[PDB]
Amino acid sequence: SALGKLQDVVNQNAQALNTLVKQLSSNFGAISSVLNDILSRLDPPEAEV
Amino acid sequence: DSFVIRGDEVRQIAPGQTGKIADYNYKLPDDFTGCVIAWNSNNLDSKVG
Repeated sequence: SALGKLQDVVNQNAQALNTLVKQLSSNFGAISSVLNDILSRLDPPEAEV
Repeated sequence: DSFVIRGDEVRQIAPGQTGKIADYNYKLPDDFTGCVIAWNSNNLDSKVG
């Protein structure tokens, strides 16, 4: 536990990157979290919305 | 642009619309700017035969 100062930087960087990557799995109000699903099921006028 | 269509197909004359007449006969751009005017012509374009 002597090297906590150096380990913390790595831990925070890894957590930030993991959170950024995991943010792609949210709808944000849309029907689906993958745009391929939207573009292959609905017409442009609300697919673009 | 002027033409004559069926009564049920007037809703298909609009940007981002899919249907029998929009796909194969007359297609409107998605960024269309302008006006659409439509009126019934059962008095001149109808014959008993």
